[PDB]
Amino acid sequence: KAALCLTKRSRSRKSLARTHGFRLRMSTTSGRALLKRRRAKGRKILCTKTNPSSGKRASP
Amino acid sequence: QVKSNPRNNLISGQRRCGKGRNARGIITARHRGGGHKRLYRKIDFRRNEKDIYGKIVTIEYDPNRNAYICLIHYGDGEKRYILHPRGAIIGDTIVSGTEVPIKMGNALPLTDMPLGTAIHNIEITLGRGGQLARAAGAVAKLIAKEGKSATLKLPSGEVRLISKNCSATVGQVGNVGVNQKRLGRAGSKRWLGKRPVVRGVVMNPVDHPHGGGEGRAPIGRKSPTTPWGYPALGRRSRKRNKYSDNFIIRRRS
RNA sequence: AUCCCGUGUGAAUCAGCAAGGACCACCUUGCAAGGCUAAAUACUCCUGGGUGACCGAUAGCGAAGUAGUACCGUGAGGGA
RNA sequence: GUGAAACUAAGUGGAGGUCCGAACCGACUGAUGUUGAAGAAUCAGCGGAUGAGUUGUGGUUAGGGGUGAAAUGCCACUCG
RNA sequence: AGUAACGCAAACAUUGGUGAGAAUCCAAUGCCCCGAAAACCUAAGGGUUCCUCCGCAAGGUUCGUCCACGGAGGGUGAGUCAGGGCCUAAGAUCAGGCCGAAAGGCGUAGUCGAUGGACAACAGGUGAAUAUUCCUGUACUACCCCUUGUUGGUCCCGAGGGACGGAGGAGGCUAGGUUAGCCGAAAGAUGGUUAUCGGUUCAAGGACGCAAGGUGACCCUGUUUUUCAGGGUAAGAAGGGGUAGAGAAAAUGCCUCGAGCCAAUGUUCGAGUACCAGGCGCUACGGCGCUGAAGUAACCGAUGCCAUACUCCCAGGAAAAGCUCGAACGACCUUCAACAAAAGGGUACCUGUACCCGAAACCGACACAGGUAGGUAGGUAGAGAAUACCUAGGGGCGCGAGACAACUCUCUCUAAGGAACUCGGCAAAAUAGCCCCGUAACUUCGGGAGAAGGGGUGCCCCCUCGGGGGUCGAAGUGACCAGGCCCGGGCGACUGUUUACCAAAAACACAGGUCUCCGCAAAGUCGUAAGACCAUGUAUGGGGGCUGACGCCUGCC
RNA sequence: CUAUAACGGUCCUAAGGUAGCGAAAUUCCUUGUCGGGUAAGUUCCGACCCGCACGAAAGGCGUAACGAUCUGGGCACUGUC
RNA sequence: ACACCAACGGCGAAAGCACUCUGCUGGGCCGACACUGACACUGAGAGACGAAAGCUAGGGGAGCGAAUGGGAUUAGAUACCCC
RNA sequence: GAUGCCGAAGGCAGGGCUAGUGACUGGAGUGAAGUCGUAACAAGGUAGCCGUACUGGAAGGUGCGGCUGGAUCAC
Ligand SMILES: [Mg+2]
Ligand SMILES: [Mg+2]
Ligand SMILES: [Mg+2]
Ligand SMILES: [Mg+2]
Ligand SMILES: [Mg+2]
Ligand SMILES: [Mg+2]
Ligand SMILES: [Mg+2]
Ligand SMILES: [Mg+2]
Ligand SMILES: [Mg+2]
Ligand SMILES: [Mg+2]
Ligand SMILES: [Mg+2]
Ligand SMILES: [Mg+2]
Ligand SMILES: [Mg+2]
Ligand SMILES: [Mg+2]
Ligand SMILES: [Mg+2]
Ligand SMILES: [Mg+2]
Ligand SMILES: [Mg+2]
Ligand SMILES: [Mg+2]
Ligand SMILES: [Mg+2]
Ligand SMILES: [Mg+2]
Ligand SMILES: [Mg+2]
Ligand SMILES: [Mg+2]
Ligand SMILES: [Mg+2]
Ligand SMILES: [Mg+2]
Ligand SMILES: [Mg+2]
Ligand SMILES: [Mg+2]
Ligand SMILES: [Mg+2]
Ligand SMILES: [Mg+2]
Ligand SMILES: [Mg+2]
Ligand SMILES: [Mg+2]
Ligand SMILES: [Mg+2]
Ligand SMILES: [Mg+2]
Ligand SMILES: [Mg+2]
Ligand SMILES: [Mg+2]
Ligand SMILES: [Mg+2]
Ligand SMILES: [Mg+2]
Ligand SMILES: [Mg+2]
Ligand SMILES: [Mg+2]
Ligand SMILES: [Mg+2]
Ligand SMILES: [Mg+2]
Ligand SMILES: [Mg+2]
Ligand SMILES: [Mg+2]
Ligand SMILES: [Mg+2]
Ligand SMILES: [Mg+2]
Ligand SMILES: [Mg+2]
Ligand SMILES: [Mg+2]
Ligand SMILES: [Mg+2]
Ligand SMILES: [Mg+2]
Ligand SMILES: [Mg+2]
Ligand SMILES: [Mg+2]
Ligand SMILES: [Mg+2]
Ligand SMILES: [Mg+2]
Ligand SMILES: [Mg+2]
Ligand SMILES: [Mg+2]
Ligand SMILES: [Mg+2]
Ligand SMILES: [Mg+2]
Ligand SMILES: [Mg+2]
Ligand SMILES: [Mg+2]
Ligand SMILES: [Mg+2]
Ligand SMILES: [Mg+2]
Ligand SMILES: [Mg+2]
Ligand SMILES: [Mg+2]
Ligand SMILES: [Mg+2]
Ligand SMILES: [Mg+2]
Ligand SMILES: [Mg+2]
Ligand SMILES: [Mg+2]
Ligand SMILES: [Mg+2]
Ligand SMILES: [Mg+2]
Ligand SMILES: [Mg+2]
Ligand SMILES: [Mg+2]
Ligand SMILES: [Mg+2]
Ligand SMILES: [Mg+2]
Ligand SMILES: [Mg+2]
Ligand SMILES: [Mg+2]
Ligand SMILES: [Mg+2]
Ligand SMILES: [Mg+2]
Ligand SMILES: [Mg+2]
Ligand SMILES: [Mg+2]
Ligand SMILES: [Mg+2]
Ligand SMILES: [Mg+2]
Ligand SMILES: [Mg+2]
Ligand SMILES: [Mg+2]
Ligand SMILES: [Mg+2]
Ligand SMILES: [Mg+2]
Ligand SMILES: [Mg+2]
Ligand SMILES: [Mg+2]
Ligand SMILES: [Mg+2]
Ligand SMILES: [Mg+2]
Ligand SMILES: [Mg+2]
Ligand SMILES: [Mg+2]
Ligand SMILES: [Mg+2]
Ligand SMILES: [Mg+2]
Ligand SMILES: [Mg+2]
Ligand SMILES: [Mg+2]
Ligand SMILES: [Mg+2]
Ligand SMILES: [Mg+2]
Ligand SMILES: [Mg+2]
Ligand SMILES: [Mg+2]
Ligand SMILES: [Mg+2]
Ligand SMILES: [Mg+2]
Ligand SMILES: [Mg+2]
Ligand SMILES: [Mg+2]
Ligand SMILES: [Mg+2]
Ligand SMILES: [Mg+2]
Ligand SMILES: [Mg+2]
Ligand SMILES: [Mg+2]
Ligand SMILES: [Mg+2]
Ligand SMILES: [Mg+2]
Ligand SMILES: [Mg+2]
Ligand SMILES: [Mg+2]
Ligand SMILES: [Mg+2]
Ligand SMILES: [Mg+2]
Ligand SMILES: [Mg+2]
Ligand SMILES: [Mg+2]
Ligand SMILES: [Mg+2]
Ligand SMILES: [Mg+2]
Ligand SMILES: [Mg+2]
Ligand SMILES: [Mg+2]
Ligand SMILES: [Mg+2]
Ligand SMILES: [Mg+2]
Ligand SMILES: [Mg+2]
Ligand SMILES: [Mg+2]
Ligand SMILES: [Mg+2]
Ligand SMILES: [Mg+2]
Ligand SMILES: [Mg+2]
Ligand SMILES: [Mg+2]
Ligand SMILES: [Mg+2]
Ligand SMILES: [Mg+2]
Ligand SMILES: [Mg+2]
Ligand SMILES: [Mg+2]
Ligand SMILES: [Mg+2]
Ligand SMILES: [Mg+2]
Ligand SMILES: [Mg+2]
Ligand SMILES: [Mg+2]
Ligand SMILES: [Mg+2]
Ligand SMILES: [Mg+2]
Ligand SMILES: [Mg+2]
Ligand SMILES: [Mg+2]
Ligand SMILES: [Mg+2]
Ligand SMILES: [Mg+2]
Ligand SMILES: [Mg+2]
Ligand SMILES: [Mg+2]
Ligand SMILES: [Mg+2]
Ligand SMILES: [Mg+2]
Ligand SMILES: [Mg+2]
Ligand SMILES: [Mg+2]
Ligand SMILES: [Mg+2]
Ligand SMILES: [Mg+2]
Ligand SMILES: [Mg+2]
Ligand SMILES: [Mg+2]
Ligand SMILES: [Mg+2]
Ligand SMILES: [Mg+2]
Ligand SMILES: [Mg+2]
Ligand SMILES: [Mg+2]
Ligand SMILES: [Mg+2]
Ligand SMILES: [Mg+2]
Ligand SMILES: [Mg+2]
Ligand SMILES: [Mg+2]
Ligand SMILES: [Mg+2]
Ligand SMILES: [Mg+2]
Ligand SMILES: [Mg+2]
Ligand SMILES: [Mg+2]
Ligand SMILES: [Mg+2]
Ligand SMILES: [Mg+2]
Ligand SMILES: [Mg+2]
Ligand SMILES: [Mg+2]
Ligand SMILES: [Mg+2]
Ligand SMILES: [Mg+2]
Ligand SMILES: [Mg+2]
Ligand SMILES: [Mg+2]
Ligand SMILES: [Mg+2]
Ligand SMILES: [Mg+2]
Ligand SMILES: [Mg+2]
Ligand SMILES: [Mg+2]
Ligand SMILES: [Mg+2]
Ligand SMILES: [Mg+2]
Ligand SMILES: [Mg+2]
Ligand SMILES: [Mg+2]
Ligand SMILES: [Mg+2]
Ligand SMILES: [Mg+2]
Ligand SMILES: [Mg+2]
Ligand SMILES: [Mg+2]
Ligand SMILES: [Mg+2]
Ligand SMILES: [Mg+2]
Ligand SMILES: [Mg+2]
Ligand SMILES: [Mg+2]
Ligand SMILES: [Mg+2]
Ligand SMILES: [Mg+2]
Ligand SMILES: [Mg+2]
Ligand SMILES: [Mg+2]
Ligand SMILES: [Mg+2]
Ligand SMILES: [Mg+2]
Ligand SMILES: [Mg+2]
Ligand SMILES: [Mg+2]
Ligand SMILES: [Mg+2]
Ligand SMILES: [Mg+2]
Repeated sequence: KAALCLTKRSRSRKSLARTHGFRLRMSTTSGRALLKRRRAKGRKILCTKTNPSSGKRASP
Repeated sequence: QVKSNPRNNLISGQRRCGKGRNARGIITARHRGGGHKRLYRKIDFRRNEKDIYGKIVTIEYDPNRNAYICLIHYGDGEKRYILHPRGAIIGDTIVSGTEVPIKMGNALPLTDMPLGTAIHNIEITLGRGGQLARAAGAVAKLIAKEGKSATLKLPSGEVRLISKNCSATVGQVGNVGVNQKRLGRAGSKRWLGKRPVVRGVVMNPVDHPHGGGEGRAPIGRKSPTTPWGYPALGRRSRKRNKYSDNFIIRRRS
């Protein structure tokens, strides 16, 4: 019943960083190539989706 | 006939979960999925515990096979499940061993079975556990025995040699009228976790060898075909030289 | 031909063996199936000097100010 | 009712991919809208509504692929 | 082009106040809207938007003294609430192991992983911004401390338990509500009247306790079997004890003891000098200090509780830890060391906590007529969580003012006719609830069927527990709500599914039918391989192809 | 008697379309012809068969129930006219 | 499916019933007074059984054999005959 | 005078029964002479008949069971 454009919904930050998070890029080889690549371009943030396990941004 | 007991230690929840998905997670065996949660009953197919006197306490439903299953006790207090033989009634006594009476539910090697008997739950391999004739109403006659080898006629009609030292059980497998059921509606299939099947002729040419012709397709294929490109009808798939071949005599008709 | 590999067969030790663009003779040249070694050569994320018929804010690096920033993208990435 | 059984009112019982209808899921007709209030909506009606139902959270399957009650449909407004 | 528009048709109005300036900011009085939300709260998300003071450049579809905007300064307090220090599901990673040009793939123990198991707190008060967190009351878990009592305890291991569906209705109850009774106030400028207006509240927890409830075998006699009454039977229920086998506990077999048991709720403490109608006094006229009456009963009644309690059904309904029990085997520790108990004192890990959350703060590029899990569920009518009008609570839609042309849109009505309209009765109109009478062809005997078609219906008295009499109205389910139906035919049996955003169908599915493959190291599918699925299945099963309920059939080559 | 062809001859094939249905979601010529329904009917219903080019699991022919299906007619009702 | 036995023989209400055996059971007849003392005969409706063919569902399938096919025979042969 | 109950035609609606008629179609009967065959009566040229199923232009044919209302031979 929701419009096509709604692809990004409200999803638990926990779930996202279990997908695009830091500790996941570190697992695969291709991810490590990712991080070398981003460091080369020199981005301020390596992993956009990430998340404190506990803290102010924590998802329980 | 069917009355639910509490749970004996024989009933667990551990199992494969995705039905028909392999390691890669791909659907391999098609059409499964959906359907009621089930628990695994640990059957005793081996019946390997010898020379103690077992007693049928109850008869119970099993979701996993279409036969019935019996809770049996012993004097030792161990409890097993066995496949329910046909005509067996609560209070009955069964036993396995070498020198044993021949009656319903008793289990013995093929050395000791009088020829012409009707058997179920048949090991092809010593101590591997019983394999052949485990479904409802399934039964196999022991026709002849010679040398180290005994001959059976399997419920498919196929006549085949096995080892004379492999255990088996007398009596045909119970719950014979199960295929006399008529499901009556779609839902009734879905309850069994069998999903709907699409006919080949219907799908697009990319999806399947009988692909969309204009209106309705006769199969122009010079032959009826698998989803994967092999002749659908009467092409024998048995591995040509498979080790079993010396054993197999007449083929099911 | 020479060179190097899968499957299979499988020699000769200097009175030998290989090469000399199928192959054989003759001559010439060389000694496979064990290793290791500097220089002359390639390159610029850079460091220190130097020069420039190179740019001068739409140019020169994407960036002479928060520049891989703001912002956009679930993400790889785009990007003033 | 006959000796067994069949046959027939009665009560009890509460089956059903039963019926009517909100929530909820849909999307049949019309009108409006078309530099929209909105990159698919509002309005009045309309279909299912104990099931082959709806949904939440956390997962799986990935592009010579996946998934498909099969439309070349769907796979982040992108899919021969 | 100074044109279209200013984001719903809930609706504003006036008097004051502040101010350089007010349709828009504040307050008061009316009026209007929502009320299964447009209310209150919590998950996710956002990230400081929350509160105070200052500001009015830009933002705000106008304004602006105001703001979710800008500047400064604050604000989130936990043994018990939510996660972590506990346990496992799907799934993930995976020591060794197997395979693979490399990267890596599979996979065992292990370890992760909540949306589930386990586990202890409530009432009132304070309060610019927090409160099951701070304060006062009573509570409760886990440790430590002492006294006493024992001597082996701890882990590994063996076990019991934890532990589980759907549907259905009947109970027994509370939560709520309504009416009485009690208490206090009341004169609301009208013909009458006190028939009026407010109050009647209390939690977790601890002690007690359980019948008209529910369960507790059979046999005879009756009450309709039932709720019951007399007798008898000897484990015949929760619940305990013993024995036997290789046998601690357990399971299993034999013997024995027990008529009660179950649990919501209830009584009492907690609990009153709490809370509170009013009363008194101050007004910075915002709010504040002071004293406080009564605090019970009946009838409605849950979708909540007992309750995994029953009864029935087939499609047969998670694991592990804490927990209870326990010998041998192994490891480790051992005396004022450890364990066991009832009191008593003491002791108290991280992280979230603001605000919004049917949203101007999340998701839709917007302060966007949209999307977004869960919880709580008042009144009158009503079968109802529908509808209509209201309470609590929250709002008046961030452009107005006029005028009342054509025309377009959302709506009401229309004389005579009644489908003549049109591609087509498209859209409208009509019908409608309840009770009663009546109800066809046809049939797979289930249906068709609410067939069709007809009558009745308000308000009063009277009778029986529906009937008679009266009386208004043009009209009585008087609003809202709320089926048009009949006769034919094609296709498809049917409920379903489908082209997100131009096609919902005659397409797909289906129960059923039939052909073929496949004897388990199965066929088939995926992988280079290892292996995975099929399947912890076994021919009454698993693949695949065509057809498509039921009926009659399925010819020749 | 006009007609038609149960009946025979011949040709060719692997064999030459049986039951049932039929101007049909199939019919070109074609608004076939006839009957009905209408004051008037290229649609509709029943039937004929001359099936351009139905037909037996790409199922044939029936069929109660069912359908936001397609298609014809009728009562009620109406600013559709 | 049951040669010989088999017969112008036996039993059955009729249909039918035969290699052999055993078990459960229906009748029939005969001889006695042992007994009841008219309890009888028939039968509308109604019931049960009822060769063969046929049909529904599941098995089973040697011979025979509708249908069907081929070979002949025949003017023709959708028949007789054969496979 | 008004009004209540009951009240005939009249109205509507669905029923039961029957009358007439209807495109087309199924069979029946009588028509000297037409077509195709020759099933039946003789052992009717394959004995006939009854029930039944399959098939054939048509009389029929065959199968399965039954009977003699069967001839020939057996006496
Ligand atoms: Mg981002
Ligand atoms: Mg269990
Ligand atoms: Mg258990
Ligand atoms: Mg994986
Ligand atoms: Mg099927
Ligand atoms: Mg299908
Ligand atoms: Mg298609
Ligand atoms: Mg695929
Ligand atoms: Mg292809
Ligand atoms: Mg094709
Ligand atoms: Mg076609
Ligand atoms: Mg060389
Ligand atoms: Mg050279
Ligand atoms: Mg060479
Ligand atoms: Mg090479
Ligand atoms: Mg050598
Ligand atoms: Mg050389
Ligand atoms: Mg050398
Ligand atoms: Mg070499
Ligand atoms: Mg060398
Ligand atoms: Mg080197
Ligand atoms: Mg510039
Ligand atoms: Mg530049
Ligand atoms: Mg310049
Ligand atoms: Mg009832
Ligand atoms: Mg339903
Ligand atoms: Mg109704
Ligand atoms: Mg549509
Ligand atoms: Mg709507
Ligand atoms: Mg609806
Ligand atoms: Mg409706
Ligand atoms: Mg409806
Ligand atoms: Mg409904
Ligand atoms: Mg149900
Ligand atoms: Mg779910
Ligand atoms: Mg969804
Ligand atoms: Mg789909
Ligand atoms: Mg994208
Ligand atoms: Mg897309
Ligand atoms: Mg497309
Ligand atoms: Mg201009
Ligand atoms: Mg203009
Ligand atoms: Mg203008
Ligand atoms: Mg304007
Ligand atoms: Mg606009
Ligand atoms: Mg507005
Ligand atoms: Mg209102
Ligand atoms: Mg709000
Ligand atoms: Mg709030
Ligand atoms: Mg939150
Ligand atoms: Mg800010
Ligand atoms: Mg504020
Ligand atoms: Mg401003
Ligand atoms: Mg402004
Ligand atoms: Mg000012
Ligand atoms: Mg601010
Ligand atoms: Mg797991
Ligand atoms: Mg791995
Ligand atoms: Mg490893
Ligand atoms: Mg593991
Ligand atoms: Mg964890
Ligand atoms: Mg949780
Ligand atoms: Mg807790
Ligand atoms: Mg905790
Ligand atoms: Mg607050
Ligand atoms: Mg509090
Ligand atoms: Mg406290
Ligand atoms: Mg207190
Ligand atoms: Mg405690
Ligand atoms: Mg354990
Ligand atoms: Mg559970
Ligand atoms: Mg109740
Ligand atoms: Mg109360
Ligand atoms: Mg009152
Ligand atoms: Mg009073
Ligand atoms: Mg007054
Ligand atoms: Mg009062
Ligand atoms: Mg209490
Ligand atoms: Mg206590
Ligand atoms: Mg009692
Ligand atoms: Mg013991
Ligand atoms: Mg002992
Ligand atoms: Mg015990
Ligand atoms: Mg009551
Ligand atoms: Mg409910
Ligand atoms: Mg609820
Ligand atoms: Mg249960
Ligand atoms: Mg020990
Ligand atoms: Mg202890
Ligand atoms: Mg807080
Ligand atoms: Mg809060
Ligand atoms: Mg606004
Ligand atoms: Mg909005
Ligand atoms: Mg909204
Ligand atoms: Mg209400
Ligand atoms: Mg109503
Ligand atoms: Mg009420
Ligand atoms: Mg409402
Ligand atoms: Mg109010
Ligand atoms: Mg205006
Ligand atoms: Mg106007
Ligand atoms: Mg009019
Ligand atoms: Mg009128
Ligand atoms: Mg009129
Ligand atoms: Mg009219
Ligand atoms: Mg008309
Ligand atoms: Mg017209
Ligand atoms: Mg006209
Ligand atoms: Mg309409
Ligand atoms: Mg209307
Ligand atoms: Mg009207
Ligand atoms: Mg009415
Ligand atoms: Mg009305
Ligand atoms: Mg009646
Ligand atoms: Mg009838
Ligand atoms: Mg009925
Ligand atoms: Mg009908
Ligand atoms: Mg009725
Ligand atoms: Mg009616
Ligand atoms: Mg009808
Ligand atoms: Mg009426
Ligand atoms: Mg009326
Ligand atoms: Mg009246
Ligand atoms: Mg009177
Ligand atoms: Mg009256
Ligand atoms: Mg009147
Ligand atoms: Mg009236
Ligand atoms: Mg309606
Ligand atoms: Mg209705
Ligand atoms: Mg129809
Ligand atoms: Mg027809
Ligand atoms: Mg038609
Ligand atoms: Mg359909
Ligand atoms: Mg329905
Ligand atoms: Mg779907
Ligand atoms: Mg579409
Ligand atoms: Mg859809
Ligand atoms: Mg539809
Ligand atoms: Mg489809
Ligand atoms: Mg395999
Ligand atoms: Mg099968
Ligand atoms: Mg299958
Ligand atoms: Mg089909
Ligand atoms: Mg069929
Ligand atoms: Mg039928
Ligand atoms: Mg002539
Ligand atoms: Mg001829
Ligand atoms: Mg001819
Ligand atoms: Mg000829
Ligand atoms: Mg030929
Ligand atoms: Mg041929
Ligand atoms: Mg031929
Ligand atoms: Mg024909
Ligand atoms: Mg015929
Ligand atoms: Mg016909
Ligand atoms: Mg025509
Ligand atoms: Mg057709
Ligand atoms: Mg045709
Ligand atoms: Mg035409
Ligand atoms: Mg006419
Ligand atoms: Mg006509
Ligand atoms: Mg028309
Ligand atoms: Mg027609
Ligand atoms: Mg054809
Ligand atoms: Mg066809
Ligand atoms: Mg075919
Ligand atoms: Mg069909
Ligand atoms: Mg039909
Ligand atoms: Mg439907
Ligand atoms: Mg009417
Ligand atoms: Mg008008
Ligand atoms: Mg006789
Ligand atoms: Mg015989
Ligand atoms: Mg006898
Ligand atoms: Mg006498
Ligand atoms: Mg008679
Ligand atoms: Mg009979
Ligand atoms: Mg027969
Ligand atoms: Mg037949
Ligand atoms: Mg049969
Ligand atoms: Mg045969
Ligand atoms: Mg023969
Ligand atoms: Mg022939
Ligand atoms: Mg053949
Ligand atoms: Mg011939
Ligand atoms: Mg009359
Ligand atoms: Mg009439
Ligand atoms: Mg005729
Ligand atoms: Mg005639
Ligand atoms: Mg004549
Ligand atoms: Mg003749
Ligand atoms: Mg003859
Ligand atoms: Mg004769
Ligand atoms: Mg014949
Ligand atoms: Mg023949
Ligand atoms: Mg005969």
